[PDB]
Amino acid sequence: VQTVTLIPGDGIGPEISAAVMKIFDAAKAPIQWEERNVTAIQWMIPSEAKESMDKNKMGLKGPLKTPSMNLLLRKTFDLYANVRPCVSIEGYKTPYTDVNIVTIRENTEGEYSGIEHVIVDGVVQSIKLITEGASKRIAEFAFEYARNNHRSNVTAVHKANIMRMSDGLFLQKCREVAESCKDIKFNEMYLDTVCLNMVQDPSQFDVLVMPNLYGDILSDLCAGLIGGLGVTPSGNIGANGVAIFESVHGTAPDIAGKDMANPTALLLSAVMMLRHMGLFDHAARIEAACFATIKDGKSLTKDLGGNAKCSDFTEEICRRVKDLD
Amino acid sequence: RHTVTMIPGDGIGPELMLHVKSVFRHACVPVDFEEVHVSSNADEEDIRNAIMAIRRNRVALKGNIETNHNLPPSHKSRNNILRTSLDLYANVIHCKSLPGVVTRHKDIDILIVRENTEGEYSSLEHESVAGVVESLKIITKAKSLRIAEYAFKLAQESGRKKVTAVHKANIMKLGDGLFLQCCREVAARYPQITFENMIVDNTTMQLVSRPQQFDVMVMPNLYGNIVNNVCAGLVGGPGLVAGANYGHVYAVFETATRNTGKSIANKNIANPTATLLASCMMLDHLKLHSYATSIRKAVLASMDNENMHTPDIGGQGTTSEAIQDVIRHIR
Ligand SMILES: Nc1ncnc2c1ncn2[C@@H]1O[C@H](COP(=O)(O)OP(=O)(O)OP(=O)(O)O)[C@@H](O)[C@H]1O
Ligand SMILES: Nc1ncnc2c1ncn2[C@@H]1O[C@H](COP(=O)(O)OP(=O)(O)OP(=O)(O)O)[C@@H](O)[C@H]1O
Ligand SMILES: [Mg+2]
Ligand SMILES: [Mg+2]
Repeated sequence: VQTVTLIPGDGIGPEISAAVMKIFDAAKAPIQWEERNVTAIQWMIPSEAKESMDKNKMGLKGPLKTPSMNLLLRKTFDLYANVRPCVSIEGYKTPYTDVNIVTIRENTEGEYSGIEHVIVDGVVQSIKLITEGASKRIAEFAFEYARNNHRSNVTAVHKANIMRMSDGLFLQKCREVAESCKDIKFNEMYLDTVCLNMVQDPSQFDVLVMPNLYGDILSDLCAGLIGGLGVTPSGNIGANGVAIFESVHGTAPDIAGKDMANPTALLLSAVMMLRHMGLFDHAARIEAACFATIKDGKSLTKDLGGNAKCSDFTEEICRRVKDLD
Repeated sequence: RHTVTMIPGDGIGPELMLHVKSVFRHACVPVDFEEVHVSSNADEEDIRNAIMAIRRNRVALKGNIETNHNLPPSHKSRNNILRTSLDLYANVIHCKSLPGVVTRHKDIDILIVRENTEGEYSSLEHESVAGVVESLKIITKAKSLRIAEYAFKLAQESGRKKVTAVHKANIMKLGDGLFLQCCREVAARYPQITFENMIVDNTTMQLVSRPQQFDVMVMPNLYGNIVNNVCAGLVGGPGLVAGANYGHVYAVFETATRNTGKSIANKNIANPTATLLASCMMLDHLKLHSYATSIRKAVLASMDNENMHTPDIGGQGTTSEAIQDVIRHIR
């Protein structure tokens, strides 16, 4: 019965972290929370935060106010793999009803190398960095994620026609990991064609692995297909077994205390958190109680349709997860 | 009579160029196509003569030349080479809902102006040490001003209202920031046009949920690749949307999404709409407006008949049956 590092964050952060705790309790999840505050100090996150996370190795983070701290946390824990599973939600109607895609995004380098130069006045160079090391690393994670989540297909998304040496190396390491993991079927597709096909028939895609900027964009595109950042879970995998699962929506200060928030997204990142450890059944039941709540449509928060308060939403999940085996 | 360079390209290019000729013949278009081919040869002799032919005719229609991305970096995309050599700095596509092609969204009417020579497409890479590769995205003031001037002039001249610059300046502060700043400089001279900006990630999210909010969109090279394909997909796919590539003196017309279609070539199923509409845009550019309009309205009217649709838009008809209906409607 391990414990997690909880980071409620700001604005609506506490509210939804309260909602997630009450639901994990009603499910009797072997999980209690060690609240901790990350804030830029001295530049670093407080020592009491880095210590809990190196101890428990599992974190659940809500929205922070606006050095970027998700940049700070990434470098601090070597968070090299951003993972966003997107599943259409029964009860939350978007024009895309058959989405089940996991974007797997290299999170350390690529177009986000931090290196730009003014070469001469009016002429700027931004460096895209692709290394054999980090590319192999994110490919191995992609294939490992596919196995452990019973995913049939992985697609490398690239522009090696245009960026031959950089995207080509990324591809070449995806190819190598593929030929040692033939139980998962591997293919390659151009970023623009993935984009073209995604908005027509998203059901054709399974697991997508790609370098940093493409993953940055595509994960938001996919989330737009299923309803937005209010409902989308996210997890970041780091070195030495760390993993932080997170909201990716705003802090919503304009409703920050008024008990109208939607906790769905943080909850599904928590479900994702549980699955990462291995408490599958607790994850399955919490997930099911959430999906059934939105499907039922009686307790919809104001961002998902109906005029129900945040705790009436939380309570219904509570009731339904107590009545499920 | 005008002489126009025609580059058939790969995949479905050749077969669709034959149908452009049939349509042009039946319409008695005063245009002669002068054909240049581009092989897969590592030697740039082919791509180099196609450039000289466009420099001479000033106007071209082209299919997509396949790029083999397993070849060494010295073997560069022939499409990019041609774009850059002729300095066709504006890629312009118009994605508009077709009432006869029903998709998940309607009321879409988006003009995308994409910087077409710079950015992520500069072909500058190296390996300092083994396994460490750098690619150099180049953004310049001169080219960003140029593309922003184009987008605002187009917005004003076609009676549009809003220009949205699409960028990643929050992360690429110096490069995308320069591009954004050049848009702002031009915006100051078009006070009748609303100027807004939006990060490329959020833009894709808004396109799949409320694409009606967008009017004119201007952006550097790779973001334009992404937004072009998202918008084309939203209005029914790659078989429908024409693209233009404009420089100061030259102009090359193509299909918006620049696809070879190798896997459907030589099966009489490719959608000819985008190629045909591209050939009309070329006709307008040649000031052969009455021809352009005759062909375009026949092409657009054929779209209202679901019996004419090819499989890419949910139909069963062949290419030649679609061409037959277009030609029957040119009168
Ligand atoms: N979990 C949530 N539940 C309900 N509404 C939310 C939630 N998260 C965000 N919102 C709503 O969406 C917006 C949240 O955006 P937020 O202010 O957090 O940042 P953002 O819009 O992504 O960026 P910025 O801070 O620049 O506006 C608010 O209008 C808020 O009401
Ligand atoms: N004019 C067209 N009519 C019908 N389908 C098209 C047309 N142009 C492009 N497509 C389709 O758009 C997609 C993107 O084109 P692309 O050039 O990657 O095709 P391809 O070379 O056939 O790819 P693959 O060999 O992997 O199927 C393909 O599915 C192609 O079939
Ligand atoms: Mg993103
Ligand atoms: Mg192509």
